[PDB]
Amino acid sequence: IMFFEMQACWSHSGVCRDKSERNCKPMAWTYCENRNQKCCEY
Repeated sequence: IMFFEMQACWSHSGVCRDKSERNCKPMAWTYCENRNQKCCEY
């Protein structure tokens, strides 16, 4: 079941929007480098 660290938002080719981004499409299976940024579609 892994331990965490989804998948580098890049590994799948996505984007990182402010955690409080009112316009961020949750992109499962993937994480970011910024503990404050989110990994969304684009």
